[PDB]
Amino acid sequence: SMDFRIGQGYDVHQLVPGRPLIIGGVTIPYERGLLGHSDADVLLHAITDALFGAAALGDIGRHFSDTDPRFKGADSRALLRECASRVAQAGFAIRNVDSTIIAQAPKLAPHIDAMRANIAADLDLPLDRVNVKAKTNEKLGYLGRGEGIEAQAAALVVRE
Amino acid sequence: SMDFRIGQGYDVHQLVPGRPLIIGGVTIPYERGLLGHSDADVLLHAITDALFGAAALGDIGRHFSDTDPRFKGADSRALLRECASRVAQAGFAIRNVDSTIIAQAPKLAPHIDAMRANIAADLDLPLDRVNVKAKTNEKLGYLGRGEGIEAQAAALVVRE
Amino acid sequence: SMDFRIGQGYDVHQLVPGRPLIIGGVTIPYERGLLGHSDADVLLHAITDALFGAAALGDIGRHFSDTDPRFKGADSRALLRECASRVAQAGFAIRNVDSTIIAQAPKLAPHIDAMRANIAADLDLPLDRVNVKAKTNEKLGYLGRGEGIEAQAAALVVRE
Ligand SMILES: CC(C)NC(=O)Nc1nnc(S(N)(=O)=O)s1
Ligand SMILES: CC(C)NC(=O)Nc1nnc(S(N)(=O)=O)s1
Ligand SMILES: CC(C)NC(=O)Nc1nnc(S(N)(=O)=O)s1
Ligand SMILES: [Zn+2]
Ligand SMILES: [Zn+2]
Ligand SMILES: [Zn+2]
Repeated sequence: SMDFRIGQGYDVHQLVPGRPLIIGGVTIPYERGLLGHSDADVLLHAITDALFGAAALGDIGRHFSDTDPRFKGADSRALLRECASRVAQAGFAIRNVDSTIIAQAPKLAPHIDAMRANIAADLDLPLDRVNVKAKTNEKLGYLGRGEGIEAQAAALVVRE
Repeated sequence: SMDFRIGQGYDVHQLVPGRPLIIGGVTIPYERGLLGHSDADVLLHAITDALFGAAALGDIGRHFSDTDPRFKGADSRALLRECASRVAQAGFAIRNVDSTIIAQAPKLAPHIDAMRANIAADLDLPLDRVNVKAKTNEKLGYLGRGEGIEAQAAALVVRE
Repeated sequence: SMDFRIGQGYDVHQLVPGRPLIIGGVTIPYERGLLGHSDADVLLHAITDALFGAAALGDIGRHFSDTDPRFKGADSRALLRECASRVAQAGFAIRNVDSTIIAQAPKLAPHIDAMRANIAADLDLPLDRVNVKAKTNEKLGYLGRGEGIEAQAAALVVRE
């Protein structure tokens, strides 16, 4: 009941024209979107990595081919749910998730609660155990220039 | 007694002429200082965000910046104290904080213990539950060119 | 048995021709290697810092100076083992480590189990409490251009 473990995750994707902008499962109106083989949901990927890492199950690349042509455009919420299923199968219950999105644009405040609800649904958690934070990079670097979006995540689990 | 939660925080600010350099509440001699509407204490901001995240209370931007009369002109220590108040209000106790400052200059080593003492006082924690680390970015990127200073933080809390 | 603490770590080193590439104690064939005073093992440095952080013992630069004769010529595994000894003597047992390497190249997945094996040995941990993840920076910034490699780490300990 006290075999706790922590995990941490990081991800970044380029912002490009002609792609949907999907963050935290939310399709956000914007002239650009994130580039990747999947739907490129940088927030869900970072959380997925934190969960695999807390369970010592490797990482998102190990579990989900980023090159399989059948999976082009994959829904990263389906990947997050399969991650959670494998973490559970390994014997772990999720206690909480925290995360940060770093972007110059668009404004993410109107979308954060929806992201939180998506993640909570996918992890079978109440809202009070999931947190999504959003901020800019204060004009510095490629994030300041709006060339990509970063996400960070932390997860606490317990082996039952 | 076992409802633990983790949070993670990140912040960065530009280094600019004509501002005092204040990190972890410590005024450090230096020809530049951090830019922000606040006093731009990047370390206290990262710790603040980690604490809000561990309590699933959102983030520093949702708590502090509507030109709220109580917080205009507030320094980052007052805001850290208020964050800790709101964490307690939600029924959480803080168990520990860890953090890293990334800066090419100036030398922060002589100031680390004063930062730790300031954070401990603001969070009503013993010293042995607060840690601050500092390193350079090996001359890489905007941190490496001395254009900004980054802070990272992790916090463990428990819902009593 | 319930005095849990969390720590976090970060490191980066430049990647240029002329030095071997050593990560997690593994020598990896590559046309470039990491620059630093010791062996520049960016992954072990980040994990070392997360462990000192969780124990609130400061950081790797305060424990292992480049000037101290005791550690002249010590490689990063020797430093990691001494870190673990100090964490133990401060009264903490390590519960788990998670980490991420960010590099555009080479492919690190073939070397992950070797890194995990080295880390678990140095920390006297079962293999299923040590995790290493690896991903690219999607061609963004100095990491995306192959000009350096970053590592992030998270550690959970408990005071015994
Ligand atoms: C296309 C889907 C099924 N597979 C997928 O998305 N795999 C990934 N592997 N690493 C990633 S990362 N580095 O962007 O978090 S996403
Ligand atoms: C001036 C005070 C009252 N308000 C304030 O400091 N608000 C912030 N919002 N985000 C921040 S961050 N992203 O630089 O940590 S600081
Ligand atoms: C040369 C050995 C004995 N000492 C050593 O390597 N100390 C460090 N201090 N900071 C580091 S960092 N910033 O690259 O993680 S490594
Ligand atoms: Zn991704
Ligand atoms: Zn800030
Ligand atoms: Zn290093």
